[PDB]
Amino acid sequence: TPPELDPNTPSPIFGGSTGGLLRKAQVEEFYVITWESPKEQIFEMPTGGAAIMREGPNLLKLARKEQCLALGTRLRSKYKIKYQFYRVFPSGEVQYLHPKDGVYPEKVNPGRQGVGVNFRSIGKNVSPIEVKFTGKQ
Amino acid sequence: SGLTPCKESKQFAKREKQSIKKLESSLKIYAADSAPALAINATIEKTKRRFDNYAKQGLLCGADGLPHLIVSGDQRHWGEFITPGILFLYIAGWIGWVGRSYLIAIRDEKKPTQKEIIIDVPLASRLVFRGFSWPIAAYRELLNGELVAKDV
Amino acid sequence: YFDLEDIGNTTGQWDLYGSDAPSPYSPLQSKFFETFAAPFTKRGLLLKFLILGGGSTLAYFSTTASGDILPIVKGPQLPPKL
Amino acid sequence: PIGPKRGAKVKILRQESYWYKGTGSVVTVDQDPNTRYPVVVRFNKVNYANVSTNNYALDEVEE
Amino acid sequence: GHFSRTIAKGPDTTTWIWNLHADAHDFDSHTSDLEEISRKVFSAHFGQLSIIFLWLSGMYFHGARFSNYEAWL
Amino acid sequence: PSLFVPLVGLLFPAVAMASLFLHVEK
Amino acid sequence: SHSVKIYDTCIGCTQCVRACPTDVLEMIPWGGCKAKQIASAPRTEDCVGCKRCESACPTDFLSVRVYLWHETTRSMGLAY
Amino acid sequence: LRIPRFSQGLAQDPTTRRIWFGIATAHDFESHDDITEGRLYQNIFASHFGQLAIIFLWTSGNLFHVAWQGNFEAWVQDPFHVRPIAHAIWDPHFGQPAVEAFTRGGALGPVNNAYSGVYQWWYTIGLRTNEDLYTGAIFLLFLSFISLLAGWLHLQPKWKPSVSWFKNAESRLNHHLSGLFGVSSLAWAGHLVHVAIPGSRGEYVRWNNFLDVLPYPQGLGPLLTGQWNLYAQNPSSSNHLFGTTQGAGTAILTILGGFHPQTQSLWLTDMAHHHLAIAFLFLIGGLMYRTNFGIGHSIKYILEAHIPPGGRLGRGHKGLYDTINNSIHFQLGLALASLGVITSLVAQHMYSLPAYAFIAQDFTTQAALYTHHQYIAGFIMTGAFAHGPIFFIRDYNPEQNADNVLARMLEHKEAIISHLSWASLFLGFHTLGLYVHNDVMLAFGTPEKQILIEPIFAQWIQSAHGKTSYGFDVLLSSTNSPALNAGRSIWLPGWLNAINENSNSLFLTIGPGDFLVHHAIALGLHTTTLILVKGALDARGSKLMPDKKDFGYSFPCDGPGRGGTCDISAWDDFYLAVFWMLNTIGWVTFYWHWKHITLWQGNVSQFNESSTYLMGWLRDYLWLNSSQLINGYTPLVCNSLSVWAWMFLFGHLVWATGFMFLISWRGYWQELIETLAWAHERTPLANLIRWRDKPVALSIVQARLVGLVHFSVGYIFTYAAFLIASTSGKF
Ligand code: CLA
Ligand code: CLA
Ligand code: CLA
Ligand code: CLA
Ligand code: CLA
Ligand code: CLA
Ligand SMILES: CC1=C(/C=C/C(C)=C/C=C/C(C)=C\C=C\C=C(C)\C=C\C=C(C)\C=C\C2=C(C)CCCC2(C)C)C(C)(C)CCC1
Ligand SMILES: CC1=C(C/C=C(\C)CCC[C@H](C)CCC[C@H](C)CCCC(C)C)C(=O)c2ccccc2C1=O
Ligand code: SF4
Ligand code: SF4
Repeated sequence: TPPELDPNTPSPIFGGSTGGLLRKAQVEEFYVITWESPKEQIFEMPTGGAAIMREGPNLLKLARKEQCLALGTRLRSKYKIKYQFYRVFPSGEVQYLHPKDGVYPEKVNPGRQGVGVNFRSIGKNVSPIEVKFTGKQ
Repeated sequence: SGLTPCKESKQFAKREKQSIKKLESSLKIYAADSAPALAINATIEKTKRRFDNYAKQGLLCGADGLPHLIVSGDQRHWGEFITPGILFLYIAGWIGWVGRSYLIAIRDEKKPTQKEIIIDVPLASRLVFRGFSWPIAAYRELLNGELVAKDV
Repeated sequence: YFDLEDIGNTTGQWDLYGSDAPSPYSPLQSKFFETFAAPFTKRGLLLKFLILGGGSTLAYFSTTASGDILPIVKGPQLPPKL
Repeated sequence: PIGPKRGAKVKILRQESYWYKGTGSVVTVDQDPNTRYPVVVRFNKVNYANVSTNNYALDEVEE
Repeated sequence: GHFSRTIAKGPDTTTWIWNLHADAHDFDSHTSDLEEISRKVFSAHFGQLSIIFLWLSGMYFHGARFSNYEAWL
Repeated sequence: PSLFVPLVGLLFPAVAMASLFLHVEK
Repeated sequence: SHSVKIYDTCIGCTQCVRACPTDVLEMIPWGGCKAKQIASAPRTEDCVGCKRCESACPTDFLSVRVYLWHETTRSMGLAY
Repeated sequence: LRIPRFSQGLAQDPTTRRIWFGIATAHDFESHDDITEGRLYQNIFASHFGQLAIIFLWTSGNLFHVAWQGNFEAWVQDPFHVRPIAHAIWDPHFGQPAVEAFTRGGALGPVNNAYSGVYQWWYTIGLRTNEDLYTGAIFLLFLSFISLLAGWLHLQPKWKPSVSWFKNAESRLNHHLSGLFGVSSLAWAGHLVHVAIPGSRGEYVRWNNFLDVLPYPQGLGPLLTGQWNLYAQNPSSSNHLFGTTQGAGTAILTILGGFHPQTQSLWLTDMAHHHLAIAFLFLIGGLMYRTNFGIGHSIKYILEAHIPPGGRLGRGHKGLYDTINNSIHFQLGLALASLGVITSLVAQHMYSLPAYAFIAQDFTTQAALYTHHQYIAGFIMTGAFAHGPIFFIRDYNPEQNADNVLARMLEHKEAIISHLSWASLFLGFHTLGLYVHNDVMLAFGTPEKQILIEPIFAQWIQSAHGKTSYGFDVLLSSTNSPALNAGRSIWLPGWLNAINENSNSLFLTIGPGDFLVHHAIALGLHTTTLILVKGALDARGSKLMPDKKDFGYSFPCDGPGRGGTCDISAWDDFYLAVFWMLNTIGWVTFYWHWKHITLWQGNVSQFNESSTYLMGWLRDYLWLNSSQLINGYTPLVCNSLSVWAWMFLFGHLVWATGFMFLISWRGYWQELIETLAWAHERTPLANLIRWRDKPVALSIVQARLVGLVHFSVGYIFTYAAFLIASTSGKF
């Protein structure tokens, strides 16, 4: 799948809060989320309250990644809305995470790679052993 | 047993007199013929009576002037622990045996937990008296008083 | 509305709040201070000078007439059993 | 068609199961060789997670 | 849980018993019907007033038969 | 004599706390 | 960061994924169960370690296990 | 990169968590990065020399201050009517009334009254001058150095030992028994007969004359000839003045038993004889196991051979040798267990059998020492039960221990735990029951209706020891038996004199009040053991968490899933037991102190009646003895007990502070700090400064610790403030 990319989009109406980005964004990382609304609706917005959704591309910048998903998972419910978020970084860069595969993680997809799958089954783990590793490899 | 019996005790005897004088001090302000009067005097006779009974039944009484129970098993003082103890275990087992007998009868069929929160089954068919002879559970022991699922 | 990957700074609170002031200076009296405050500007050298300045505390306590270090005198209590 | 009947009672041998040495009734047993754990089992008592069923490996005793 | 059918359902653990009392007065968790709730709490206030009223009756009664109020007067 | 040492027992925390602070932030 | 593992005792009910708020897990084609799916833990970097995934697992004991390891800002859940 | 260097995963923590955890894991060598069994063993061995260096330095300072700021000499000349001095006080905050009140013991300045009993100890062994104390301080300072020298020496490659060397157990036992125990005891018996005993009699035998002064009139011959009774012909007279050559015998080895009547302490001749006696058993015993000479035993094989046929212990102790020798947690838990037991054995035998001169009359010191060691013994026991689980999790090999006595404990663990529950539930239901019952009638004004069970079993033991109180007619106090006549004078006449002493603490009189408390203590023991073994047997896992083995000894939890899993680790079970341990020792020390301060006042009658109901404890013990304490500093005056009144309140404050970390939990505090992090950022003149470590709430396990530390510190300090002051005030 090819990541779509985000360039410029308008931000939803809100007026400000004290739960926004703070320094971490400047020096480590900050996460942005994009979704399209068929109507200028009203959504809760985590770390604050009441913001108008807007109609169009809709671009929002948040922190922790998790804040974006919470909004996104609420965005998929209530309103039938598709969404995507990325990790901006401080020096440009384009890291796109979620959906990623382009199909939701909960929905099985054809070529993902297992990563950290144990075909032993739990309870068959060993006991140390002063060697490196913990046995739940 | 440095204690000398409540009969030849001067402290335990003194303690009796001390308690009733205080009670007598109270009735002086109510005037006999009155309610608080008997209640005080009824309390006094009970006081005399319990002091009287304790000396009868034995009871050794320490230097402090209060009865000390002997649970060594001494035949002279069996009524102080063993005989009440035998009576307790009897009722203690009886309860234990009746309760166990209940949960067993419930388990087959029905919704077992239904019977536990609500028991519109009283003593089941007739389970209570089964405790009159609980000690015969010794014979339940030689058969299957215990389940063989875990260990022996 | 205004996010620009080009400048990551304005995007964040990178900007100095208007409390910054990069304006002119202060009177020439500085020429004096710069001369006499120089030995304390070195760092590390100053760290040491202040710690060894703790030699003052030793001097001040070795010699101190009015701190309670005397009974002044009394006849002490025995006292519960002597 | 494989080891355990449909209505047979079975003793669990997992060691990590809530019903480690207990007994339970089997729902059914899938026949796909691919399946690591078929032999679904019902239990009278639930575990700390309020589930009554679980799928097990072929290794167990009957009764 | 008497209040709710699934809640009432059946008991499998002792936790059910503790839950039963914990959410006994939690009227807005038994229904989403505002009218049903409001009707519930309004009646509940009556039941309250009865208890405090009974409470008062015992205070006056005890003052009459089991007190020395006259003597204190 | 004994009025010189309990303060160096307090110069020492100043020195120790300073050094350790430099050690832990490095 | 935190260490998460998936076990073949899984049955592919996908509840561990739906529970995760940081998107650490995902479903994978497999031949081990009737669902023919299995959980995966690719993005452990975003894992906070809250064990929401474990409280959704229906397998007799967890098919997904979270082992709290080294702490990072992401794992610490810091927004500052 | 950063601290901790031994843990890279810890060092990369951006938060304040790294500084905390870096400190709390410094001694956990096995968890350090790139740890090897070689590095593990000689880190401990080097850390061992470090501990010895501290002890010797600590003991050196004690000998120093007493020689420099303590009278001692003034104390020696009148041990009864002078107060020992620990050290001088120097505090700028002191007001003039303070410097006033604390000037005691004939000192030029304010000092602290020593309650460690070092004066009695040092005086009894033969220290008479300040000069002697200095030479000891210098010698200990020197001993403290060569310990560090050895520590540094074996860290060097050309002197470092192999792990196998450490695992040669057969030879380490042979030396420790024969040398470390035997010889050192033998050497002490030498100091006793050369210096302590003659110093006691009146002669000053020191380095400049010990070579020319016979310890006994007759030569060393009688020992070598075989006739050793000659060392007991002329013992010290009963009416003997210590440090005075009055009524002083010649014998250096006796068995008199009982106490030296003036000092109320055990005879030095008995002790010189005691250590000599025990040295031998240790000396012969240290030759049991095989080393390099072709004779001796094999521990392994003895463990292997001990298999009872026909069940019921299974493989017995096979492979158990290697399980212990390969696991130093087993060894430590086994060591703490033994040490913890005899630590109480010290406490019990040192108040009943005072070893030092004029220590029995120092009531504040006697109470302090007992209370001291019981809490020390307490914590040690919780450690033996703590390294137990750690052994199971980190070093236990189930297969190598197949069906042996150790592996049989895990397979019937539900049996041990449930009966400990029963025994705990039994004791608690009745001990509390009998108490509350007794309080009811005294409230109702009818104390003759109480349940006062006479401890007739224990009183039967007392009569069996020689006490002629009660009518029991048992051994050592009966009419015909092999037991008492086996006395053959010797110990019995001097000892039977000592047991029927109404003054000493040697076998006090016990009654109904002593019955209830002993059950309370029994309740405290069982419950504490219940918590500790349950943590051990479920350390590798339960049914709520079968893979607890995979998470280690200490982890926060396993989450709110499956109903909730708070405090499920073996570490937390320890942490819960520490509370119960403090309660148990608390009851023990309460019981010891109250019964003694009533005895010391010549009023045991108050204890015998007030100890049977719980209001008596709180009023006649807690309330009654607090008056002088809480008036250490008054809105009118200021006493010498002002330190203890302040510390008493101090202990309350630390104690209540722990409650915060134990009740309130992390998620509240973390969210609170997050608001404070926002604040600091948005506050002018403060923006210029930034933190290098991210501010975070303490961890879940850290808080349980920090809270327990506060709880324990305040627990100790409060009672310490009360134990000393209340006893010191009245004396
Ligand atoms: C104006 C009065 C008022 C009213 C009408 C309510 C009503 C309600 N509350 Mg609220 N509450 C109140 C005051 C009130 N509260 C106050 C002053 C506090 C602060 C203490 C609280 C704290 C509180 C909490 C934390 C919760 C509620 C909850 C609720 C809801 C259901 C809970 C329930 O059924 O009770 C259940 C009753 C019990 C579980 C009985 C418990 C046993 C009691 C506490 C022992 C009392 C001891 C007794 C007085 C003395 C000892 C006697 C003994 C020795 C025999 C219900 C809407 C719950 C909710 O979720 O809201 C929807 C909820 O969790 N309340
Ligand atoms: C021979 C004695 C001995 C030895 C050699 C060890 C050795 C060890 N223990 Mg063990 N322990 C012991 C006795 C011993 N213990 C006893 C008697 C107990 C009962 C309490 C314990 C309970 C115990 C627990 C619960 C744990 C250990 C652990 C450990 C290991 C790492 C400890 C560490 O570095 O953390 C660092 C230690 C500190 C940073 C100590 C500072 C904190 C304490 C509270 C300071 C003292 C209190 C306070 C500061 C006093 C100030 C008051 C002030 C007002 C005056 C290490 C092998 C740990 C382990 O094995 O890892 C898995 C572990 O969790 N021990
Ligand atoms: C706030 C008020 C206050 C203060 C600041 C002090 C301060 C002091 N008191 Mg005073 N005291 C006070 C109130 C106070 N006291 C009150 C109200 C009373 C009752 C009237 C007393 C009664 C009293 C007595 C009887 C004595 C003192 C003594 C002392 C001195 C301790 C000697 C020393 O520093 O050695 C070293 C300091 C310590 C050993 C403290 C270590 C404890 C820490 C917390 C634990 C270990 C930390 C650990 C290693 C972590 C490492 C970090 C570190 C390296 C930075 C010190 C000057 C003693 C003295 O005069 O000294 C000769 C003395 O004997 N005080
Ligand atoms: C004669 C030979 C000899 C001797 C004297 C020692 C002595 C010692 N060894 Mg070594 N060892 C030896 C041979 C020997 N070893 C051999 C052949 C090997 C293997 C090949 C080892 C391997 C070894 C290891 C690995 C270690 C030691 C350690 C120790 C020290 C133990 C810690 C301690 O000081 O407490 C000594 C205890 C006592 C002196 C008394 C015994 C305890 C009783 C119960 C106390 C009660 C006494 C009394 C009633 C109370 C009096 C109190 C009063 C005085 C106030 C001790 C100095 C440890 C260490 O390094 O030191 C810290 C340790 O790590 N040894
Ligand atoms: C399991 C509970 C338990 C525990 C841990 C203890 C522990 C202790 N007891 Mg207590 N004791 C108990 C129960 C217990 N006792 C009971 C039920 C009684 C009768 C009331 C006594 C009477 C008693 C006396 C007179 C004395 C002690 C003393 C002591 C201390 C010394 C050891 C001893 O002799 O006791 C021996 C304990 C037993 C022989 C009983 C073992 C536990 C059994 C299995 C409980 C069930 C027995 C059952 C009720 C018998 C039925 C009675 C009858 C109907 C046949 C020690 C702290 C002595 C002490 O130091 O006083 C301060 C002391 O003199 N105990
Ligand atoms: C007695 C124990 C104790 C103490 C001292 C505190 C103290 C505090 N709590 Mg706590 N709490 C406690 C028990 C305690 N709590 C318990 C048992 C619970 C369970 C319910 C709680 C639950 C709780 C909650 C939910 C909260 C607090 C909060 C607070 C803080 C309020 C702000 C403040 O006053 O700062 C001032 C500090 C003091 C008054 C303490 C004494 C200060 C000393 C005297 C001065 C400094 C001494 C000296 C300079 C130290 C240097 C010596 C050197 C050697 C180190 C304060 C630190 C709140 C908070 O976070 O702040 C808003 C808060 O939200 N507490
Ligand atoms: C005599 C006496 C005494 C003693 C006692 C003793 C010491 C004993 C014992 C004992 C013992 C040591 C016992 C044991 C055991 C065991 C076991 C092993 C058990 C069991 C059981 C069971 C099984 C039960 C069951 C049941 C029943 C039957 C009833 C109900 C309940 C149930 C149901 C639960 C004294 C002297 C104290 C007192 C006096 C008297
Ligand atoms: C107050 C509190 C905090 C906040 C505590 C913090 C932030 C600790 C910071 C303490 C400050 C730095 C002062 C402490 C000074 C100490 C005397 C440390 C001395 C230095 C060395 C001896 C270590 C928690 O994080 C917490 C977590 C879980 C349960 C309960 C609680 C809890 O009660
Ligand atoms: S612990 Fe939390 S972040 Fe980690 S996999 Fe589970 S749900 Fe996702
Ligand atoms: S909860 Fe367990 S069975 Fe379900 S998808 Fe996740 S790992 Fe698989």
